[PDB]
Amino acid sequence: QIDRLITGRLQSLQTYVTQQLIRAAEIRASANLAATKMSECVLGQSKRVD
Amino acid sequence: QIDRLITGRLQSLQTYVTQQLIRAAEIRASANLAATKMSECVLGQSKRVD
Amino acid sequence: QCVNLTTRTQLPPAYTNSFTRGVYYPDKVFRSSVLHSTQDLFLPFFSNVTWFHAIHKRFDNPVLPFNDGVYFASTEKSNIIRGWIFGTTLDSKTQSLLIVNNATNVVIKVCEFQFCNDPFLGVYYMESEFRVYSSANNCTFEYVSQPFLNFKNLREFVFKNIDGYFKIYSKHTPINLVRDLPQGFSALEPLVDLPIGINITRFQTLLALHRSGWTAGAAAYYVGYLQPRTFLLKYNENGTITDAVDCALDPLSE
Amino acid sequence: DSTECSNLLLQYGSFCTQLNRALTGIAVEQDKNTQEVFAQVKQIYKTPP
Amino acid sequence: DSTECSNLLLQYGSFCTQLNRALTGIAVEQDKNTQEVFAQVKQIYKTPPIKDFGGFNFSQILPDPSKPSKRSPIEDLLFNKVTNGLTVLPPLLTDEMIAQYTSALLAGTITSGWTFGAGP
Amino acid sequence: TKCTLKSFTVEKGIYQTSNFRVQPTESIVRFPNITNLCPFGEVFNATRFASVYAWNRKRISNCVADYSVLYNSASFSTFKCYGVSPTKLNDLCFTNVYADSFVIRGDEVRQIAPGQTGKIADYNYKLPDDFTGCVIAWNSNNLDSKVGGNYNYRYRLFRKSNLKPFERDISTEIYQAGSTPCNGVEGFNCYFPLQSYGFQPTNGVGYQPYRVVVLSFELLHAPATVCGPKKSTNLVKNKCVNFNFNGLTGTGVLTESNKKFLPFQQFGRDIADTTDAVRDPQTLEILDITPCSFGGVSVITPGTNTSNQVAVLYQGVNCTEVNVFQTRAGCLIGAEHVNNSYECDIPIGAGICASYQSIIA
Ligand SMILES: *[C@@H]1O[C@H](CO)[C@@H](O[C@@H]2O[C@H](CO)[C@@H](O)[C@H](O)[C@H]2NC(C)=O)[C@H](O)[C@H]1NC(C)=O
Ligand SMILES: *[C@@H]1O[C@H](CO)[C@@H](O[C@@H]2O[C@H](CO)[C@@H](O)[C@H](O)[C@H]2NC(C)=O)[C@H](O)[C@H]1NC(C)=O
Ligand SMILES: *[C@@H]1O[C@H](CO)[C@@H](O)[C@H](O)[C@H]1NC(C)=O
Ligand SMILES: *[C@@H]1O[C@H](CO)[C@@H](O)[C@H](O)[C@H]1NC(C)=O
Ligand SMILES: *[C@@H]1O[C@H](CO)[C@@H](O)[C@H](O)[C@H]1NC(C)=O
Ligand SMILES: *[C@@H]1O[C@H](CO)[C@@H](O)[C@H](O)[C@H]1NC(C)=O
Ligand SMILES: *[C@@H]1O[C@H](CO)[C@@H](O)[C@H](O)[C@H]1NC(C)=O
Ligand SMILES: *[C@@H]1O[C@H](CO)[C@@H](O)[C@H](O)[C@H]1NC(C)=O
Ligand SMILES: *[C@@H]1O[C@H](CO)[C@@H](O)[C@H](O)[C@H]1NC(C)=O
Repeated sequence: QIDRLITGRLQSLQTYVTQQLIRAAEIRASANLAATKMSECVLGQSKRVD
Repeated sequence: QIDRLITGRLQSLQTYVTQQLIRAAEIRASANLAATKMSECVLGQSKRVD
Repeated sequence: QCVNLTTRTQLPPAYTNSFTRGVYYPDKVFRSSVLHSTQDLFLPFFSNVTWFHAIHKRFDNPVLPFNDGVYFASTEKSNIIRGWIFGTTLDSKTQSLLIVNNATNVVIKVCEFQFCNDPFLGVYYMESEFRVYSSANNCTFEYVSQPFLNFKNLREFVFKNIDGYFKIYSKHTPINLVRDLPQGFSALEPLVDLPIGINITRFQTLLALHRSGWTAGAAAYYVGYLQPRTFLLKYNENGTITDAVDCALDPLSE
Repeated sequence: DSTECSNLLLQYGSFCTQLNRALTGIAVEQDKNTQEVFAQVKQIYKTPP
Repeated sequence: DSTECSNLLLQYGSFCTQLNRALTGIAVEQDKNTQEVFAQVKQIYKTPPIKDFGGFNFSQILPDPSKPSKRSPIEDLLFNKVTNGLTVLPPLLTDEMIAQYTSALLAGTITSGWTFGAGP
Repeated sequence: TKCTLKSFTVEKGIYQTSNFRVQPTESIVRFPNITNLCPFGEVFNATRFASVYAWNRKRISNCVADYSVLYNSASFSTFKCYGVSPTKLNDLCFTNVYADSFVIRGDEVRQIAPGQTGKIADYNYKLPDDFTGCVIAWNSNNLDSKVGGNYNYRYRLFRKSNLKPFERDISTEIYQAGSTPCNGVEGFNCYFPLQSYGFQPTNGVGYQPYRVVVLSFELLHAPATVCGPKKSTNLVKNKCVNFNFNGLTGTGVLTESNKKFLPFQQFGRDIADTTDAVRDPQTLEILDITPCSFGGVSVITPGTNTSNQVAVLYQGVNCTEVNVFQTRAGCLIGAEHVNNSYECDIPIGAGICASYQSIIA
């Protein structure tokens, strides 16, 4: 019974960590974009449209 | 028997959803690039090389 | 002792809408400022509830299936309804659960009683007439507690039989509405669990007669049926259920 | 359509809810992607005849 | 706290080490993200006490000295409008530090244009 | 740190090496009061016992039974259980208890046993081969015996067929020893089945009367109302303890709470469905459960090429519960806090960084 519980909880933890990694990749892309905007719009004037 | 089938199919579905999330992240990166190209090449003239 | 009642007037049973009543606390767990979703035997929102009348001449004491649960509501004045009879065959063949409330206290017994075809009590204008049973042979469980009890008192009761436990939920609500069920929300707090562990498939309500022949006291009660479904319960900061949602009523609540 | 299997699956928690939520997020993200790529002007311009 | 459960969990090897390592990687990546976005200047710039910028008014975006948090009114509004073995690690940069970065960036762009982003 | 990293050289940085846990100090078991006791005083020590051929069947249910009190009495010379353990009677739970009380001879005491065949076993009281419960027997030579001879007790000596298990037969039909027909009239080979016991004070051991109480346990699907006693210990608050409230167990810090439970509620849960408040069954006061302050243990160290001095960060742990410096990241041990400000060398969190100059924070 404890082995069944361990498999279930380990699967839940792995699912959480995997979706956290995917969300972290998305947030890292967003933060790289934010750093680029900080550099090019705040520290300079950008000719890039929109 | 149903427990065996349930854990197998749940693992298969979780694998499929993980691949779909990773592919969706890749396609979102491609679409962000395409929106940037639309803004900077279609709606303007770009000085950026290539 | 049994007495036939041959002065009734024929009348088909009525129906009315349950409105927003029948919600009870699923368990003994406190929750504060949390919206909790649970799956338990509940009385559905806006469903027809069978309506019985008792007015001078009407006297409605039939035998009805228990099914998976019963919601009992009673617009009660002058304390006409006194108890409930629980069992399957309502004779000496099987065993029955008796819930009564006479002038002193409530008695909860599990015995094999002999039930009359017409069980009722009697009020003399003082209570001096008990004709509901004729024998009591084999008892297995006896329990005594404190009594639970224009329309001025509204009583709601929910009865369940799960895993041999008998759960009684109740809530005393003061209203002033003349005929039908009022509109509002009132969660039914649990009162007492009876570890009876007996088979129950039928039930019967117990009334009281008036002597001045017999006169029917003015009363009206309702009997609902519990249906297993999912509810979304709202708990306020004080921990009481103030509003609920039936997840299978209409698409907005879903 | 097996009700026994679904009752057994209920003991595994909110895995199905998580997968459905992830797929719904991907589905709305696709429309967001197309929206961002193509709906960059609110005016429908037309060439002269 | 179950000893038997931990003994059984020891059969699965280093799964917990992998999960903790991945979460630690995410946690350090968040701080790195904040550094790349906000720590773009090594000089903490300040606006002059007199706010004579040729009629241009930056009060809504410059820090409010009256507030304890030293946040701009727009930043204050932004912070007001956003509300079992599990631990939450605090970020490396506090909100005051990030606000001080934003204040330095604002002072640099107001008083020196784009020149401070390419040199002195 | 070296053992966690599986390396004999450690680079400059901060590394999570273990997990801090506040180990519980006491174990707290709280249970409701022992009320509504079983009436064992009216069974074992009543006014008069019944005869063996008409043994009374006492039903014990809907109450708590303290079998240790009955067990530790020294007057009981026989305490034999054939389906359960005597020391486990206070822990097990059963639906109902059947108590049979009667008076028999001293040498017939051992006939109340499975697999034992005798006069009392065949015609007066029958036990099954898979009997469960305890048989309690003690001598009663000071109460049953009389100088004139106590003949008030009768026992069945003959029957055509043996008794079925737990069957009562109060019939006084004439026994036919021979083959001569008898219509209820006694003859030379037709006698009354009941014979009066010869209990006398002049009778020695073996002929002395014994009062035997036989306990039977039922394990049907009905609720097990009969349960043993519960030993609720004293409550300890404001400490990391292992609590046990009405069978719900766990580890946490029990503190006073301002939450007002509705009177029918016992436990409390949060939005994530974890028990965070419990009502004490002995004294009806609401206790707040805070988890014992665990945290991650991180070691702050420069490169081993530079120094072997380290600092320890207990993440999210107050310094009173573990060069002691309290940060918002946790309790920092081994680093001296300075009022200066330098660029971040090793990140601690919440604006604090550590560097080697000793190790400073
Ligand atoms: C009250 O009336 C009911 C039925 O109206 C009586 O029940 C019947 O009694 C007769 C009497 O011989 C029986 O033959 C029937 O079999 C009974 N019917 C059922 C369904 O059981 C009842 O006996 C009456 N009460 C009294 C006290 O006479
Ligand atoms: C710059 O803008 C701020 C706000 O937009 C001005 O502050 C206002 O000043 C007037 C009178 O001077 C007051 O009645 C308002 O209540 C002020 N508003 C706030 C939000 O403080 C400020 O005067 C403007 N000019 C300068 C030079 O700072
Ligand atoms: C309830 O039953 C009555 C008659 O049995 C019927 O007229 C009524 O429509 C029912 N209620 C609903 C909501 O269908
Ligand atoms: C109410 O019923 C109980 C149950 O037998 C009885 O003992 C009691 O006397 C009754 N009350 C009155 C007033 O007769
Ligand atoms: C129930 O009562 C009947 C008659 O009163 C009796 O014959 C029967 O033995 C009883 N059953 C039990 C289990 O006591
Ligand atoms: C309870 O009684 C009903 C009929 O009265 C029967 O169909 C059902 O099987 C019984 N249940 C049990 C558990 O005996
Ligand atoms: C909660 O209860 C307190 C007193 O017990 C009362 O003052 C307050 O109004 C209640 N709040 C709600 C939301 O019921
Ligand atoms: C008689 O037996 C009862 C059984 O509960 C016990 O409580 C009582 O102490 C006994 N009497 C004496 C004098 O020991
Ligand atoms: C149980 O015993 C305690 C001991 O003082 C007492 O305070 C309490 O009132 C008793 N009853 C209940 C129901 O807790």
